[PDB]
Amino acid sequence: VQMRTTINNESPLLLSPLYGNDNGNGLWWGNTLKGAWEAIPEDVKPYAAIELHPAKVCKPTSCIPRDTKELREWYVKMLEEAQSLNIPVFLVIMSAGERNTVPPEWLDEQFQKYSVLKGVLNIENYWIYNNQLAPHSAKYLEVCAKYGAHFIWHDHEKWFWETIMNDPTFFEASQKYHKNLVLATKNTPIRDDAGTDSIVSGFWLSGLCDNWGSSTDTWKWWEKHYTNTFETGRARDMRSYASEPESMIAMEMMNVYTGGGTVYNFECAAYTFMTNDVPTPAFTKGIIPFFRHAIQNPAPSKEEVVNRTKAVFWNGEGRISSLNGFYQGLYSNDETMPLYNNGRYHILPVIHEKIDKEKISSIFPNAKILTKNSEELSSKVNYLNSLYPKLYEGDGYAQRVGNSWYIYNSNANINKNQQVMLPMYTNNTKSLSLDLTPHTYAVVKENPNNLHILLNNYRTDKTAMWALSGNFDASKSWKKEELELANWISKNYSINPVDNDFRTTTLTLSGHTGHKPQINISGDKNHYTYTENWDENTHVYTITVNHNGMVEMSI
Repeated sequence: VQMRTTINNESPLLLSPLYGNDNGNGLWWGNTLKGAWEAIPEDVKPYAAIELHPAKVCKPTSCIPRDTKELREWYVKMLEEAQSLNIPVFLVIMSAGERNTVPPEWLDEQFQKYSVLKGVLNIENYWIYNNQLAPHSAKYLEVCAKYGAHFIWHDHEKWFWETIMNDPTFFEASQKYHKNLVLATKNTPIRDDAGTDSIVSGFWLSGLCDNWGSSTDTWKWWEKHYTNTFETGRARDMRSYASEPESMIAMEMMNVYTGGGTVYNFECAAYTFMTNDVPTPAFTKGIIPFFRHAIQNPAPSKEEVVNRTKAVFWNGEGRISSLNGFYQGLYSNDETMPLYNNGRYHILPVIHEKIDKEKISSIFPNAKILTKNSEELSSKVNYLNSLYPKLYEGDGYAQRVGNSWYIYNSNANINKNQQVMLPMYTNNTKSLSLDLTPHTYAVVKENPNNLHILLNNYRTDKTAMWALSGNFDASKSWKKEELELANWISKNYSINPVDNDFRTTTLTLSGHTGHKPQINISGDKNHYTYTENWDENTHVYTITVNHNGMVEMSI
């Protein structure tokens, strides 16, 4: 059977979600299916699909998809509309512990009837686990495999993922139907961010799913009690989910991309996608630019990830869920939030206990296998440092990925700059330094005879939204107050974004071989300025870029 969607490093997948209303045209946030697909740029469409979440159609609880006549009617309504418009869709059929979801036979019928039906999603169970979720998922995965479709499971936490893959039914189904399975993170619950990346990407490296990825959830900002950027002492509300910096959404995608991930999903869609069929700046200037990067520059392949791996942690003699400082001193000081401090070790794979040690040796013949009982963990950092050399200086995040550096400022909600000094691997220049304000990322690619540099620091000022009068408490999710916020977004944030405050990224090329570089530079229109400086004696070129948005250069 031919796959309904081609998903791999050369063909990643962007999911954009719509939500059922038990009223009106059947969709929340003023959106339509036609408008959702209109929002997807033409170059992105071959690598995109629309997620259909029944949301308020579900009864008794919004978003919990208990099988009902109204649920099936809604799925069919949306399938009919998508088929008429040739829009690729995935249905959310499992969430939040629901045991009585649509029958596999019903899903089988829908695959037969609708060529636009590309697969299904199970989303969010870490707070409401039960022993039916893994077996039910296994049965739906089998149906997916019959039709060349994908089963996409978004979930989180070390103990949780350990538990799922210990299920004999799901472990067996994963081994058979890995082609049709995508396992993915969902960092809403502000715990275990580093461990979850390690385990989920570890499943992919272990051959249990052919793709992994993420649901990048701006509700984390609300969970943290954060408000306007850098602000303390204000009560959280729904405006918090519209307050994670736009470029920081892209930095979360970078963690997935550089780890070999290939599937990207997002919440909360009022901020991250569209309201009233008007796409948001977080979508157009945050998610889309990074996803375009991922289309144009394939992520590391499985074999590239295997070959750069110097050590793995195997859960076979005690599990990573029982080592709650593991990532301290290595690359995450704070597993409640997604940003990494250090790129030196990449994402360190965690291999599940159900994979035999002999199999690990087979997959990673050159890697050290660490376990909880490894003597070396008595000096964990020194030992891993003996395997992964130090590649740069400074306090920013930098990761070497083939012939590129992937870089960001790792401060989520503290207004402090970071610097990196990056040795270079070609004689285009000897070293490259960056001074980066918060919510700035960079990618530097070394071609044989030029450097290509991407900068992006896009962050709108959220002050206006936070200044509004009204009740926007999260208790009004799925109610009129939430729609008021969505309406305001469509007329303020999305059409007059407050994005004219520029911040400075300073790029210094030391030992740039020839004479004054002649730069080729472009960027978001009206959103950058720059000054150049060349020292002919020291062969140092400096470009000072003042920007709020994307800037690209070839040197």
